[PDB]
Amino acid sequence: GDTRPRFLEQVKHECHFFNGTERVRFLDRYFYHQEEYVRFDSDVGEYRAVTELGRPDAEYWNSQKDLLEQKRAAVDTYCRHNYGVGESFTVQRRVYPEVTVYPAKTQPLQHHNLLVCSVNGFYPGSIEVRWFRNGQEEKTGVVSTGLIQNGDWTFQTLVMLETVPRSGEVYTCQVEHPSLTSPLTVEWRASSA
Amino acid sequence: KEEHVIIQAEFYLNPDQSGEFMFDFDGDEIFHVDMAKKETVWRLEEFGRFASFEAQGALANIAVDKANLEIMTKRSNYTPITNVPPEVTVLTNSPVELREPNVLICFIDKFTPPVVNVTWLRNGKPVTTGVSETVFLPREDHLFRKFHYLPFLPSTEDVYDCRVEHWGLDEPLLKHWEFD
Amino acid sequence: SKGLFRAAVPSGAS
Repeated sequence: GDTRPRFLEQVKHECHFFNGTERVRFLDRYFYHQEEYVRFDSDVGEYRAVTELGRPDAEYWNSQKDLLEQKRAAVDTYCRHNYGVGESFTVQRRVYPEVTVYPAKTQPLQHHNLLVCSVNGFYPGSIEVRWFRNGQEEKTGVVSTGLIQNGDWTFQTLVMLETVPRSGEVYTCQVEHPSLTSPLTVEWRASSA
Repeated sequence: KEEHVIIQAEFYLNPDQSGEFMFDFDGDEIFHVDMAKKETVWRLEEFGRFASFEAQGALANIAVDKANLEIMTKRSNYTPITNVPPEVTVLTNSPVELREPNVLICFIDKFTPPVVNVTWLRNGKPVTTGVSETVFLPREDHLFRKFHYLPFLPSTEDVYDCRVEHWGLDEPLLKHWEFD
Repeated sequence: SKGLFRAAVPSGAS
């Protein structure tokens, strides 16, 4: 309803961590709407205009030597410091997946179905989910949602298997995740339900 | 690649005079500062036991951002943001079973500017009881995303929609969900 | 045991 034009300024101060805290990169990034116009990169050591809109700021800010020294110390004073503060509840966080299996539509044997393995509530994102028919891994006919962020520090994923189920078959979904020491596995039997 | 990223994201939006300050770890929110209450709000209550943040510093950062926005608006010959309308998806927090408490999640993605109107509807009527939401989360393409939550008891009788308004949409976008 | 997140501060534009 409200059609007044909008104007947006964003600033993203980023810390990127490689190999624990052994390598850190700090990026101080300024945006006008969606477009980055100036940044400080710890791998460069000074501000650089990203668009011509940023040229005046880069020139102005690089002429202030105590500003620069402070940005140059951000890898330590800011990045490493904040990693330390949050590490116990972020880097160190692990939450178990919950696994459920169910057919997608209810229908007779010898007719095409999707078996769903739903994996829920886990943290961090890295997971692997495998389908077996009896004891052979099925890698054709696997339709997956990929990793879904729930926005509350958990993820889910749904990994579906295309089947034409026959009477005496067992299918198993197998989940591995850094919170688990041995695979979590759930079975589904080709019965009249 | 890189193990982890922490981002402190701020914005200021005119003429709405609305600002945000938040910290992000691998794409989840750690906390934000409420500009109304002027208070640090932890995404999970647990986080508050391990850490603190002086919400006043966020307020001061946003004043600089406001002042910069005035300058950049002028420097661009008053060129405004181009609306990018959201993608909306609705899913459940866990597999759906009758009478088992669950949560519908409205995931609103790839949009700007960071202003939306989001209503949960149950059978075509607005619902507020037990609902929650996040602030605007930053994306690497500099758009935003946002999540809304609705606790519910699944039934055969009910249908739900996530209703989303945004200036880049011609009409409000509804995304539907019902028990399979 | 309980630590304090530090904010980065934005610079003022030319």
